[PDB]
Amino acid sequence: RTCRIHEISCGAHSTQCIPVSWRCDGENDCDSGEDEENC
Amino acid sequence: RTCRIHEISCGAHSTQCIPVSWRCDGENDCDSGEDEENC
Amino acid sequence: YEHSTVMPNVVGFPYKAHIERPGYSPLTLQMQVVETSLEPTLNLEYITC
Amino acid sequence: APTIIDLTCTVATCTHSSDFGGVLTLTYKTDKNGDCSVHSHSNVATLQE
Ligand SMILES: [Ca+2]
Ligand SMILES: [Ca+2]
Repeated sequence: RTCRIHEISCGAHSTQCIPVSWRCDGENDCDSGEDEENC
Repeated sequence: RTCRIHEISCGAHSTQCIPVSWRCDGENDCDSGEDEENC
Repeated sequence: YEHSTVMPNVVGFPYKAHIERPGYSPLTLQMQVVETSLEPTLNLEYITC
Repeated sequence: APTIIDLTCTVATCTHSSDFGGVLTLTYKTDKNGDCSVHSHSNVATLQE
């Protein structure tokens, strides 16, 4: 957790940062596909 | 834990010694942002 | 920043321009024409019926 | 002081402007985490930090 301001985290066990813009854009980007949960 | 007096440890599952000057310096110096907690 | 390209005058063709500017990561700009018009100027000579 | 060996300096961006228009990255391997002091030994380049 606590990644760069530009990028949000999408896991608890894993470290894999993604840009904020990737969040809720209709396609998965994380193994725990929580980028598309609670849109 | 149990690192050199000049430094602290900022993990329980994982070991990561950081100097005391990095403790609450306004930046996340560790993988888990527990340097900037409860300042 | 100033940039100049040449895009063909065909309706529907997806044109893409690449801008490389030192200090920054390259930018691709896509821009296509959706319709065109061409109007001549007319001088009425007379009317017949 | 942490021990540094095999230091390599590669330049990402370089524009000879009035402000700090150049970027360099340093690759290294250290025994332990700490604080080191950087310097440049020519007046042809001025370091911001
Ligand atoms: Ca997504
Ligand atoms: Ca800190």
